[PDB]
Amino acid sequence: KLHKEPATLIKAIDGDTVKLMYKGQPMTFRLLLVDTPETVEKYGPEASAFTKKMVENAKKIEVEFDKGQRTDKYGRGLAYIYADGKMVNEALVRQGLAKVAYVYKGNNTHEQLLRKSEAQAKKEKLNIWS
Repeated sequence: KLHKEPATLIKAIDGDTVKLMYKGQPMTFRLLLVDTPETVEKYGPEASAFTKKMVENAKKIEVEFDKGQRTDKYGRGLAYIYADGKMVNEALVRQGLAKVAYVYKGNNTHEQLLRKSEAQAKKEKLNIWS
């Protein structure tokens, strides 16, 4: 089973990338299973503002690595980020500011949860889906 770990926000980079102090070392995390528009694509600065706002306002940030590979080729940590118990990954998708990404190297624990949310956002024609 997965487990959450504390992290401290250092700097939010964009819709799907955040910089945190993980285990005393600063590190960039790439949010698992989400594809936000590049900051400029339509809805890119909105997804960035959202991610940024969600993490800067949180009293507690926690990271959760999946069962697959924990870093990508650029050295970015691959995880689910929690801001005061709320998973940022899911929050983005539910708000229609991100598409569910293809599973990477066995990291699929929350793909169903995210798929559901995305369906709902499509249904409500939210942002990316309007």
